[PDB]
Amino acid sequence: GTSLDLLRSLPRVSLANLKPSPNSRKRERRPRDRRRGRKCGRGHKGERQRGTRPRLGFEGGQTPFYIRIPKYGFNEGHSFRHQYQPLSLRRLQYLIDLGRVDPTQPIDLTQLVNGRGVTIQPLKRDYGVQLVEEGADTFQAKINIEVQLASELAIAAIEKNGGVVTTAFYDPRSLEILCKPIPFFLRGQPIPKRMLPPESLVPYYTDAKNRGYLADPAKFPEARLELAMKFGYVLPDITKDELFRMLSARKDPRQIFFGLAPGWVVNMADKKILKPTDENLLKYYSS
Amino acid sequence: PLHRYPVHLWQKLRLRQGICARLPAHFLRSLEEERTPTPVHYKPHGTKFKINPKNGQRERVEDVPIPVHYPPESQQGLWGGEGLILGYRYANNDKLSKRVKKVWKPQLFTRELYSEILDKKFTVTVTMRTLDLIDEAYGFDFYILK
Amino acid sequence: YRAPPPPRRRPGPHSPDPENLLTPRWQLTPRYVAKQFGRHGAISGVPPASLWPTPEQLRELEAEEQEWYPSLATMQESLRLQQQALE
Amino acid sequence: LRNRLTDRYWRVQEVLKHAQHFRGRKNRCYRLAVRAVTRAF
Amino acid sequence: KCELRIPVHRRPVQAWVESLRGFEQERIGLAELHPDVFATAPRLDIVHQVAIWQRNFRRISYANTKTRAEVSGGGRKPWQQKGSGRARHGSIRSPLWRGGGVAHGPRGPTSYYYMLPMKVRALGLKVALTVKLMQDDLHIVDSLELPTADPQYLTELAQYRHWGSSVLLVDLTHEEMPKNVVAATSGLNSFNLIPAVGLNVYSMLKHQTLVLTLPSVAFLEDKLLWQDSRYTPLYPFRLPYSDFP
Amino acid sequence: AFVRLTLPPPKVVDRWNEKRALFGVYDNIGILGNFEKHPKELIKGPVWLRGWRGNELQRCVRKKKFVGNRMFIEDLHNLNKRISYLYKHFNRHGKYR
Amino acid sequence: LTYCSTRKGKRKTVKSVVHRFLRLHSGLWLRRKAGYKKKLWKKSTARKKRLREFVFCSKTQSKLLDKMTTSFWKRRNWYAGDPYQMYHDRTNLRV
Amino acid sequence: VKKGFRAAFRFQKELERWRLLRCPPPPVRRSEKPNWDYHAEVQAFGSRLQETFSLDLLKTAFINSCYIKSEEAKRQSLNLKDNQELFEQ
Amino acid sequence: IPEPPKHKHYPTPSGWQPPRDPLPSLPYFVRRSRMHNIPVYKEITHGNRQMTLIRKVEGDIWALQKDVEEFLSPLLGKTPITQVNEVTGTLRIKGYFDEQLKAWLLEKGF
RNA sequence: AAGAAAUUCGUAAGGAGCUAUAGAACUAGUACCGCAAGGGAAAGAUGAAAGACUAAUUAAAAGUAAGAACAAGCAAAGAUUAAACCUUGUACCUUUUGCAUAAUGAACUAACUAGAAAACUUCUAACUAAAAGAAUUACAGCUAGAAACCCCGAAACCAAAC
RNA sequence: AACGAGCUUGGUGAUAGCUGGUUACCCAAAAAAUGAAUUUAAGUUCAAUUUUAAACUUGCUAAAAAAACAAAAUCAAAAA
RNA sequence: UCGGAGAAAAUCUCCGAAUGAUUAUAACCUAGACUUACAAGUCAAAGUAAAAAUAUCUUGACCCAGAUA
Ligand SMILES: [Mg+2]
Ligand SMILES: [Mg+2]
Ligand SMILES: [Mg+2]
Ligand SMILES: [Mg+2]
Ligand SMILES: [Mg+2]
Ligand SMILES: [Mg+2]
Ligand SMILES: [Mg+2]
Ligand SMILES: [Mg+2]
Ligand SMILES: [Mg+2]
Ligand SMILES: [Mg+2]
Ligand SMILES: [Mg+2]
Ligand SMILES: [Mg+2]
Ligand SMILES: [Mg+2]
Ligand SMILES: [Mg+2]
Ligand SMILES: [Mg+2]
Ligand SMILES: [Mg+2]
Ligand SMILES: [Mg+2]
Ligand SMILES: [Mg+2]
Ligand SMILES: [Mg+2]
Ligand SMILES: [Mg+2]
Repeated sequence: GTSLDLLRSLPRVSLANLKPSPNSRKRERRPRDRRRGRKCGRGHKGERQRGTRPRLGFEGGQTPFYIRIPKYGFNEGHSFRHQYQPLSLRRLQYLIDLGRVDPTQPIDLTQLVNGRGVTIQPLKRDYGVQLVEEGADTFQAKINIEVQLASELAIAAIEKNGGVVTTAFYDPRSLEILCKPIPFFLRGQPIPKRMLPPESLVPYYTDAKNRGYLADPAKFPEARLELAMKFGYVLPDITKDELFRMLSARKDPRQIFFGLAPGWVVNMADKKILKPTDENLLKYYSS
Repeated sequence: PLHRYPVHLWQKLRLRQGICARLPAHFLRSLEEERTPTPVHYKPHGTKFKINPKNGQRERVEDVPIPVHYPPESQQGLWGGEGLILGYRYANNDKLSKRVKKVWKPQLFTRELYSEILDKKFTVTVTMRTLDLIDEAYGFDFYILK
Repeated sequence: YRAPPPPRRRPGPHSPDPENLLTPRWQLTPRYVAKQFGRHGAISGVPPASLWPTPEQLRELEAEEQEWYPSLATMQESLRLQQQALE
Repeated sequence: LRNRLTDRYWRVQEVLKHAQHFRGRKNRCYRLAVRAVTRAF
Repeated sequence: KCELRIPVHRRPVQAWVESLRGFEQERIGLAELHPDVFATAPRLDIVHQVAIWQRNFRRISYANTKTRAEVSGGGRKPWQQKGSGRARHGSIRSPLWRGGGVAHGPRGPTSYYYMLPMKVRALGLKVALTVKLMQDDLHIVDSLELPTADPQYLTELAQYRHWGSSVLLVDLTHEEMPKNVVAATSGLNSFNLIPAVGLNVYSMLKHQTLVLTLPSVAFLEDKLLWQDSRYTPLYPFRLPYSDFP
Repeated sequence: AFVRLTLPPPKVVDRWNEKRALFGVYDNIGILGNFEKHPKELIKGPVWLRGWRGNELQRCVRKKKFVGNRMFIEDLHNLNKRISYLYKHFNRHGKYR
Repeated sequence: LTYCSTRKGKRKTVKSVVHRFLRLHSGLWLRRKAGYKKKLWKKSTARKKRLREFVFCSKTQSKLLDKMTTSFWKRRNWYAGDPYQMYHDRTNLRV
Repeated sequence: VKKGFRAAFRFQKELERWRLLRCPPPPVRRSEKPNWDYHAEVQAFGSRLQETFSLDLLKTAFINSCYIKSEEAKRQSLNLKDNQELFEQ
Repeated sequence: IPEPPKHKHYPTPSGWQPPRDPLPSLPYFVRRSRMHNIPVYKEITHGNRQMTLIRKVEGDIWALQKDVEEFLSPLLGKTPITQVNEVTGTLRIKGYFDEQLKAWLLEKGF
């Protein structure tokens, strides 16, 4: 460019020629000159001038504002409430379009996080992803996806195209392994089991209408049909579809990863998977 | 400057140099090991987990032993782990009342005890707890040995 | 001049000397030893079978599991009773 | 004493040269010379 | 040729390949350099930023002073407050007194540590490389092999070719650097030889002319370009990744 | 004021000694070395402030954490008193609330 | 307020704010009305209705509460079925 | 002893100023000072007065008889022409 | 970041479309971000100063301003206020015009 | 105001410090003060050689001397042929009140002697629906840089010695 | 050799809404002492004022008739 | 501390309230406003619901303890 041609003429760049970007630094003012010296910006003698004014929120001796308001449980149990990151079909379509979420294979929270499509924070009480209806009208992809929460309209968009959506619960410990699997294989521990939902969440994940992972499989076809009629689309028979096996693939309710059983150890250095043989240890994991 | 080793490691380093090193290996193990005495003046938590009533969630619990002062007079008798509790109380059992120094003292008795292995009778300063421990041990000799 | 060799990190399994009293305690736990197997695999020298719970350890896990994690059948049964009382 | 003012001599000379024609300690003593010079100015 | 794909809209930049085997072997090859490494926009504010960071994050100042609490003595009141005609004092070690504590002095060892964004520091290596090329101070060489180990040869070669008083030489890896080059440069203050992993903005501004072997050019282009089409780190880049060494 | 009557001895700085010549090398050890080492690992200094920065109150507390139990009796007394001085200033005294 | 803590060197939240006010991510704060549970027998029906409502805070009150709480209380929280899901953003606001 | 080299250098100038006042230097011929070219100075002299001179004659005018004696004395340890004839006219 | 997969029909259902080939012949070139989007960003300062920013501009940055002023003038009815930062290579416009300025660039093939 | 844990991570001789009122109190816990516990200083300066006779360098501080003064006045300014005469002019800092002929403090010289932090805002850049070299924030944001909040002074209170 | 309660060292750089002090230049703008709560009136917090930056459109004076009490404070179209 | 009357809004001149009895039992919800440092305090269309419209006349925060469901 023309800028580089200017460098050719100009003298060498060196440590003696450096300069910061203009206005990059403000100048700090010492209390030395008459303008900023003398009383030094503090005012005439007094409590605020000696530096001993009362604490923040003190109002000179009347009951402060933040003390005379009734105490109310807006934030009770905030640290215990569950948080589900929202994923919109617009974001899902956009990720697929640019190749960042491969639709050929099943989509699980690992793949979504692995494609920088969602950011999961188990420390801040993230327990998964909830599918968001936004973008349903323009959603034209056939995919198999597992999400901890889903909405009635969000499910309809996935299924109408012939995809599969199932809702699966991951416990706080399992989610952290799911989100960052490799920073776990490096520890050297065996893969833990996946714990069942708490009593409060059991109804949601055992219900077909929500596509629960613990729900009765025989009851799905009725649920799929009713949703199709309500939203005015024809339910597509996915058994005929060539990639039916991939669409129907589902991990065991006590399994975190698709091809890895609980209890195995992943020797990444040697590209091996140590597996136990003991009976009590195999009964513990297979339970 | 700084010391090479933390001050808490100094006693271990002392046992490991000089004539202390030449002491028997088995004897040093008794010196080295620290074991908490069986609880006497506090109720230990039965479990390692409890359900918090206020927020209704499970929270960890730990046992913190009370500091107990053992007067040198106790070393000439058989107190069953008891000692002096030097602490404070709240007057009227409300924390908005004054904090008052309080000392709880063991009830000490003089009793004569017979040892079969020694075939001698000793007169000892003892607490009711110590007598109970001997009864649970099925003999004065069993109490000392166990 | 010639610059010294570039800084490099230690390239293989590290097991600290237990006798030394300046070795930090965390490096001597049964959890730091596993970390050596996961990073370096077999060359660590950790006996594979030591990566799994020990008999006494296994019993603790199951007993704790029963106390705090009920089975699916019990959860549904407990839920049903609450609904009947509510009805 | 990481940083100490090293020009105090010339700062003093500036005020003094305007006072050398006064009479008394005003002509040689900075604390008194300084005030006398300003009144002249 | 550049191994990675150059943007379609940008044509490549070139340099003369050189040899140090002889004085007159100035042009032995023609080389192509990725325009986004050696032809980025000239940003001298960023070069200033990186040069500052390399000089300030290492700084630890060991200056210290004692406060009025840390000066020996000083506990007692010198005289009574009243009935003396003297100024009121509470200690002989206050800041006003000779031998007293320092009111606002340096306090202990202080660190100036901070980290610039990794993309910013990578950019400063790209900007610096353009500056040397566009200002005719960068000399691409095939290898650092030299006919003799006498330091006189290397200095004379620099004068014959109109190099600067100070030359920075880069080789791919420390282990394989030729013995002839080590011997000659070891005794030279102005000619410094570093491995390709030691190249930085501060040393490219201290040394007038930069000498890069061809393998180091490919080495540098790969690392710096990788920064432009990368995700944010899920976890530190020393942990296993799908496609990262 | 009073001034030197003779010029001080000339000060000579050799700019191409090994330390000055090779200053700044291995500062991109991370980006140019596959991130095996962070540059902050190349800092040499007090144990409690390698790759770290803080205000004086923060620096006092961190030194105590790292070497507090290996400090001399007189120094630990002074360090502890400095913490309490700085705590009361930063949390109770100043123009801004 | 604690500006620099002895252990962690950070600011500290004033837990009297956390137990009285709700902060919407946009920047607003909700509160109750003082006295809404007091002497209801002698209060008019219209007065009681005013008391039961959730009310907003002024600019200076919000500025104070922002000073008294840390950043963790200002993050965006994705609660399933949140009853304040729609009140965390402002719409049609030109000002 | 305060740090720095600059304050000492400034005061050296003051010491020079005082010495000249107390022991004033003997005046010296401007030629012996630097920044002097005789040929150029002569031409400037003529041009200063807005007059045209024959440089050879002007150079002779400045020459004095006493000067010649001194040069011969030093030479002893080109006769040239004195200003005499020009002086009389 | 993976290179976007080839699609049979453009625009893609999301709306994304790759830069056209052959390249535009204009004096200036606008590059795509690492996520393969047109680098137009809405920005706000002081809570009321709305701006739109075009980044990664190569070539004659001044030529791009002239085109933007002509493009946006009919909508506004007056010449738009802009700042050209030649060092960074970005053009800053007062007000929100990201949507119109993203479609505009797509047609030019940037 | 205080403040965890479960859990995860972790393999390493130097100085943009002081240079004799500074840096240790330190030439010394000495001299000296105190019955005792205890408190606690000040300072030195030749040269290669003193078996060369112990040097030099500097209108340079206040203070004096060389050289007392000469109607009239905040001591100067405008001037002037002329130092003074003539003309104009209610010392300074703080403080009262935004005024003093109030009132506080200042014998003079040299040295020393008092604004310090990043929650929000603003400015400069990197990348951008993502930013950050793990843990964080995000409905144009995120990261980094820059930008900030004094000194001296009681009567008291408590613990342990004497 | 200063006893309504000794002295010394430490806590301790005690605290002081009180007294004093708070070190170069230049350009610019600029209030108050109205109101309110306060063991609060030698202090502080809020309003109000002032100020800096930003966004975009009406502001100041004057203002008829006509109104609210009445022979100028509110209010106040067009104008200038 | 608050309310009523005069001076007439700065301090002065006077009376009362820390309720009282009557009762139709007087709901929920929601535009726009008054008043106001904050806090507290006023008025209210539309919609719905009860009934077959109406409440008439003249005051103390937070915390912390309770009571019943
Ligand atoms: Mg998040
Ligand atoms: Mg002390
Ligand atoms: Mg004392
Ligand atoms: Mg004191
Ligand atoms: Mg000192
Ligand atoms: Mg000293
Ligand atoms: Mg001393
Ligand atoms: Mg003199
Ligand atoms: Mg006179
Ligand atoms: Mg008086
Ligand atoms: Mg400052
Ligand atoms: Mg007191
Ligand atoms: Mg004080
Ligand atoms: Mg006061
Ligand atoms: Mg007024
Ligand atoms: Mg009131
Ligand atoms: Mg009160
Ligand atoms: Mg008008
Ligand atoms: Mg209000
Ligand atoms: Mg109505």
